Formats: sequence, structure tokens, C-alpha cells
Amino acid sequence: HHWGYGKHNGPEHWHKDFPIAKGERQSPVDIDTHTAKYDPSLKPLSVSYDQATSLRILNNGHAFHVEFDDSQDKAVLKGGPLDGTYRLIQFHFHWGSLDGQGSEHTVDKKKYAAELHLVHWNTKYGDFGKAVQQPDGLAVLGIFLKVGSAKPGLQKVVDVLDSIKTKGKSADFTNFDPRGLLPESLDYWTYPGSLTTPPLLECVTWIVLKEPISVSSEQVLKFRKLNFNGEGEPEELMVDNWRPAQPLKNRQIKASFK
Ligand SMILES: [Zn+2]
Repeated sequence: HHWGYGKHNGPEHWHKDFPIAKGERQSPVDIDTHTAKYDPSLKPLSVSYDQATSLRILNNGHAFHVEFDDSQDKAVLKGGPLDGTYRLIQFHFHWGSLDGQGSEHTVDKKKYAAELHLVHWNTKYGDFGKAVQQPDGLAVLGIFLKVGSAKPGLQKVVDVLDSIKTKGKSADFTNFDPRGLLPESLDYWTYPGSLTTPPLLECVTWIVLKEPISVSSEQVLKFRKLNFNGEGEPEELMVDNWRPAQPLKNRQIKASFK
């Protein structure tokens, strides 16, 4: 028995094993576009992924993750509301059983079909493990996905999902360029938050892009063919692996645009 997204181990149950689930800076949250404050002091985001080195893709039972080599400043995020350099370590998605749901963050209560999370850690802390224990340890770039035209740069990812259908499976995934998953504009909203999966640590500086990317119905459909279960067990489709919006509490969402 452990956490998941089912009726008996879902998000509503997480607080029993992870008390911080009821914390003061939990994520995701609903972004109220009319209450968000435009902050003129927010610097443009700086994304340097030209030297990114992907290593492997794996199904960990909660989602599928694409891991990168973070032993050097190959793929980093700077600028915006950030102080210092943050290295990309992995990216994963959150999707639904239907196109009308799937994203974790919502915009004026609107839900998207999926949400992409590019996770980076503050190099000042030496490694990911140390970074998660700090209030400014991580920086997660959130990108919304809507169903429409296919996204060419996502196809390499969808085609390998068949090889990691069940929990525990992993496969070599080299030379994948994450720049193909970025929207045209880098305008964003930012607020202090947490990881959206256990341990739910409050060490994240969220950067959510305003412009979503479009993916085809066929591409998202392949996401839905993955399994939460491990091989040799009753099949449970990996769908709706998203956490519902949490209380904003004493926090303000800032916008880089007006
Ligand atoms: Zn995530």
C-alpha cells in the first residue's frame, strides 16, 4: 500500500503519510488572471537547453519521466524571478482520462488536457537531494497542453511509450531536444509553491507559461495507454494523475506581462 491517484490512495489521502499536504505553500493552485499582479521588476526568462543531454525515460508508476545528465551546466534556467542557475534534471507530464481535464494548475478555473513540468534544481546546493530541502531549491517550468494540431517535437516521446508501458520499466532515451516542447512566447506567472507529488516539499518556485502548446488527439491518446500497475498485475490505465488545486493562502501570483 502506498500513495497514488485512486479512490483509496488518492490526493485526498496523502496528508496521512505527508502532513505537509495541508501546508501553507502547496501546489498546484488556480491562477486568477485578474488578481495576479504585473511585476515590472520581473526579468525575462533565460532558457539555455542547447547542450541538453537526455539519458533515459521511465515509468515510475505515477507518470513517465525523461531524465537528463545534470553533472554540469548543460541545460539551465536563469532569469525571471530566479537568483542563480538552475539545472534541468527531468521532465514529466500529468494528463486526464478526457481532454477536458488533466492539468494541475488551472487558469480562471479552466483545466487543460495535460501539463508538462520541467524540473530544475539550484546549483548552489550541489545536488537535487539537498536542493529539495531548501525554500528556493527548485524551479519548475509548467506548460499547458491543449488538444489541436500535433506537436512534431513530442512524437519521439510518444513513440517510445510502448516500451515502458508498466511501472518499473525504463529505456535508453538519448539525443532528445527539450526545446521542441516550448511555446513561442515565454510570458509567465510565478508564485512560491511545492512539489505536486509526495513528499510534497515546499521548495519550488513555480514558473507557469501563459501560452499553451498544442498536441494532437492521437498523441495524448498514447499517454493514456500507460499503466499504473507493474507487469504481471491487473491492468489499471495511467490517467488522471493530477493533483487538484490547493488553497492559495497568504501568497500572491505575479505576472511578467500586462
Ligand atoms: Zn509534475
